[PDB]
Order: sequence, then structure tokens, then C-alpha cells
Amino acid sequence: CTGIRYSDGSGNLYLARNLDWTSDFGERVVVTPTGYTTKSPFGAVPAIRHAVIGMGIVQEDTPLYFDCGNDAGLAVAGLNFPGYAQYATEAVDGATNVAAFEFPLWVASQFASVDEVEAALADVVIVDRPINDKYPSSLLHWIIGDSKRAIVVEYTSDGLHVFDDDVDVLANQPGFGWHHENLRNYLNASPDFPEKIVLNRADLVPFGSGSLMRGIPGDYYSPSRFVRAAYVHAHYPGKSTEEENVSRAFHTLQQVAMVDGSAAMGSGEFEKTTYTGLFSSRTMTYYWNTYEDPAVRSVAMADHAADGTELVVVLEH
Amino acid sequence: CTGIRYSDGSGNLYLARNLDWTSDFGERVVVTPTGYTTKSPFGAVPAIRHAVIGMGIVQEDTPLYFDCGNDAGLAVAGLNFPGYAQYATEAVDGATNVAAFEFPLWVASQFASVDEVEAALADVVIVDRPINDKYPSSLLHWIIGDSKRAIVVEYTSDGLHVFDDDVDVLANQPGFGWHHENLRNYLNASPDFPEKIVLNRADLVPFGSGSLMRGIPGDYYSPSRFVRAAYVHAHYPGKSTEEENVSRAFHTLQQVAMVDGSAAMGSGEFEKTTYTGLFSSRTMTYYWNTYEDPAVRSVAMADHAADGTELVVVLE
Ligand SMILES: [Mg+2]
Ligand SMILES: [Mg+2]
Ligand SMILES: [Mg+2]
Ligand SMILES: [Mg+2]
Repeated sequence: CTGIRYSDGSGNLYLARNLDWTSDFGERVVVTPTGYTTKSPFGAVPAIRHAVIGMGIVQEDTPLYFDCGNDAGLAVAGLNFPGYAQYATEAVDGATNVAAFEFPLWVASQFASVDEVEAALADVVIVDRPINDKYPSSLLHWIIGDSKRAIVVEYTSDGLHVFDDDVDVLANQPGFGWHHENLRNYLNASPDFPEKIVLNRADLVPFGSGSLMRGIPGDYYSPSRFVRAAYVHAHYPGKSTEEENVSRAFHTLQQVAMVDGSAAMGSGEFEKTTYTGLFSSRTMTYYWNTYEDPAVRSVAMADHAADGTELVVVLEH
Repeated sequence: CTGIRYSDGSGNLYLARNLDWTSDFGERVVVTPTGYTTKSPFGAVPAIRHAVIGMGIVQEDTPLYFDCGNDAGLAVAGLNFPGYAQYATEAVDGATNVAAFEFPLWVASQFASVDEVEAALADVVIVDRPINDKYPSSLLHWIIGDSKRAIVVEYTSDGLHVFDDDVDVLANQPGFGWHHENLRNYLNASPDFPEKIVLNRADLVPFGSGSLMRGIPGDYYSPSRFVRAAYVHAHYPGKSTEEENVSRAFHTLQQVAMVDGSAAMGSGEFEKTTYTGLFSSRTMTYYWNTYEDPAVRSVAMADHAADGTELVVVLE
């Protein structure tokens, strides 16, 4: 998984991610309306304050989101983090106890800005409370963004960590602090087309574009995708239309996507980008494509009963 | 530009490329039927022996292809090669003089296999004869493929060279022999997942997939794209359906595509993958998408008169 957050300079939020996995994820577009009766194990989600749309599944009449945004311009994506994610085993009195499966629902249904979430995170404990026996708690970390900025949330063996994500990207393991320091290993990567370079007495000119981009890794390893996404995302010029900003998400994430054959897991199956999803607050719309079809599909929250009482598993797009 | 050639193990050819440029290229899907009256400046294309379909433009009622395939399972793509391409300044008496703009037309309209074009290339001189004053000869090199194999044609200051493209990919500068030798700098790149590596006394386990793919470069530089394409293309599992082989082309080329902001040209403008096109001999169809829209569009040759008499510029 790799995720990005950006804006259009006019207060609109774009948050997008690749879902990387070895097989079909079973993902569906799920709308959570304001009238839905919540099922929050520790009361962290007592009611839906903001309607939510995103990719996930429904179990026990509960939306299990992989990524989602709400009707107030805040979005969140949960990216794989096994070996580093380690949730609390029990709720803590007086804390905001959030089941791991409901954390993105908590972010999106409760708050309207990163400022609000970050303040609420001061007392948050994320608890290993599986939705049921079929689905243990996914081991994840999260990127949360509004039109202004992004934060990263990592709950590990020594507790809750919240980071200022000043590169607006996230990948997988290891922790965000490690990736951020790792950026300092690529200080000579640049899109610039250099003036002619004389090495000793050799006149060296570029073959073409990208001569100073050398060093940006192209492998599928999580630290490499973080660096490659951080570079591409930082240098992508800002856009002011919905169409160009949708195109920016899918192009940026194709730069860090995974295709068949190039990197196996321990099972021998190849990890692939199974879907790429984007939430746009400007149009209150979730866009996506899949490994099998690059055409962009979309579901608008305005097309569904966002003030209804039941979770909507969207079939039409 | 980056191009690839592959098959499905059933005799069907797939040849696809990214076109990388700083602005809109104006490209259209052009069908050249067998009844079209040619305009070959030195007679290298006296008639259309095989109908042709691909991406290009039309000038002076002449199809100027960027890439194309024919009704016999042979395809060709011209990729940018400035600084290394150098054509003959004039036609050579007694040779097969092919104008640079018509070389892909010559390949696709005349021959039915790589064997045939390779035999014919022994007498070929490629000439800097522009189509008109508005379009100088594009400086290019070509990948040519059928279901069996690919060759690379480079016409430089040393004349015509034909290479066995045993990695089935092509990028831009420098020459193919340089890139092929450069592949030997990445011998430890592998998709394999190692369970654990002991370094001194440290137990090292991968963070996840791709730990042995480290070293594959991710930058937009032409040699880097050659290496990156060679790796991805070599390791993509062979597929037997049209749908999966179409998907293979666009996923493989998205791995070496260029997006806005990441690599500037001398002008300061950013080089981007303006379109990605694929020729499929199985369905005699040209597929493509664009920087502005990733949805795959397609034109089937069967929907047009492959034995008509006029160039067809496809719209809608
Ligand atoms: Mg799927
Ligand atoms: Mg509290
Ligand atoms: Mg275009
Ligand atoms: Mg992995």
C-alpha cells in the first residue's frame, strides 16, 4: 500500500491510495449515513456526525473501511503495517478506546478537520477487538488528511504515535520516523535538466530527462515506495480542476504500483496493486480503478441516502 | 518512450509502447489499407501488401506512424533517439532507400515476419527526406516484433545496425548494445522473497515484498527505464487471454511511465507519457489510453475496409 494527500489550493481535499495484496480483496464502496445506528465496542463512535464514503466491507452490520472520506472534507486510509502495529489488548478507563477495525470510521464519522482529530487522539487507545472470528484485527497504520495537512497515526508496542506528515505520503513498514529520516538519503534527486557537467575533462550531457533523478529506487520494497512516492508527489505541479486532480492521483500512484511477477511474498504469490482509490471532497466522490481495468469508476455521495439509516453497499457506479 | 514485445504462447503478438513527450502530440489511429496508393519518395513502398493500423498522423496523404502493426502479425514502434540517430543525407543508387518518416510504414506494409524484414534490411538505407517543411525527420530507432521475436533497428553515424532484442524491450538513448551490456549491472535483482538472511549475527527479515528487487532504478533516465522495463517485462507471467494480455501491456508500461513534474527537459517543461498504445494481432486491434484518461480505448481493423483505397483517420 501507498497513500497520498494533496489539495488544489482552493480548500479541496484529495486523498488516494493503492491497495497492494496477493489476491482479490473483496472491496466494495460503502456509504455510512448519519442515521445509521452504530455498533461501537467501547462507545468511541456513538453516532455518525458526518456521512462517510469509501472502500471496505460490511461485517456484523458494521462498515470496515480500508480508506474513506466524509462530508466535511476529512479522509483516512489504513495501510498494511504488520510487524510494527501492536494494539492494546484491553480498553483503558477514561481513554477514547477505538477498536482497530473502527478507527477509520471513528476518524471520518466524528471529526471535520485534522485539528479536531489530532486533539482527540491525545486520549486515544486503539484496542485489538476483532469484529468477529473470521476477521482478526488488521495490522495497520493510518494517514489522515484534510485540505490543509496530513498526519500519520501508528500504534505500536510503546503506544500511540502521531506524526506531522510533511511529505503527504505513506507506505508500509517500518515506522514513519524511520522513513522520514530515510528521505535525507536522497538529497541529490531532482527533476532539473542540468547545465553541462565537466567531470575532470569529460563533457557530460544528459541522455535526456531524468539525469538528476538518479538514485530514486524503483523496487517494490516499502521504504523504496515511500521515497519514490515522496519524490513524485512533492514535484507534481498543483492543479485547480477536478479532472486534473483525479488524473494526478492515479498517475502518482501508478508510479508506486505493483504489477504481476515483480515481487513475491513468502507464499510465492506476487503482490499486486489490486485497486487504487481516491476520495475528493470537492465533488464528495470516491473514484477508483482496479488491476483488471484502469478505467476510473466513481460513486458520488449525493447519489445515495447519506441521511438514511442503513449502511449502503453500493452496486451501481 | 519505452516499448515491449511479447506473445501468448499461441502465436499471437503484442507490441506496446509509451510515447513520452512534453506536450500534446496530436496522435490519431490511422488505418492504411491494401488499396491505398502510396507516396514513397524512393519507391521503397510501391504498394501496401499488408493492411496497417497504429498511432500516427497524416501529412500529404501519407501515414506517418509512431507505432503500428499489420494484418500478418508484424508490428513496429519508433522511439525517440536524438543525438544517436543519424540518417543518410541522400538516397543511395541501388539500395532500398526508405525515408525516415516511412520506415514503420515500410516495415508493416511490406513484410509478414521478422525473418522477412531482417533479410530485407541488408540493403536498406534510411534517408533524411522530410515529409514536408513543417515536419523534419524525427530522430528515432525502432523495435520490430512478431509472435516469435523482436529486433531493434538503429541507424547511426555507423550506418544500419540490427540487434537481437532478447529482452524484448526498448527505450531511448544510448544504443542498444550499451543497454544490453548495462543489464549485467543488475544480476542480483529478483522478485524472490527471502525468509531470513543472517548478516554477521543480525537476523535480517524483509519488511515485505521486493527486498531482492533493490537496485532496480526508479528514475526517468532512458538507461534506467530500459533496465526497469527489462526486469518487469521478463518477470511478468505469460497470459493466454486477450484481456489479461491487454492488461499486461498497460501495467508493464505504467511501471516505466513519466508523470508531471518528475523530469524536466532542457526547455523546463516536464516529459510525460502522453499516450500508451498496444497492437494485438490476435484481435487485429489497436488499444490505447492517454495521460488524461487511463480507460483503454480500441479500434478494430475489422471495423474498417482493410482493402479500401483511402487512409482512414479514426475518430470517436
Ligand atoms: Mg477487485
Ligand atoms: Mg476520553
Ligand atoms: Mg494526447
Ligand atoms: Mg509487502
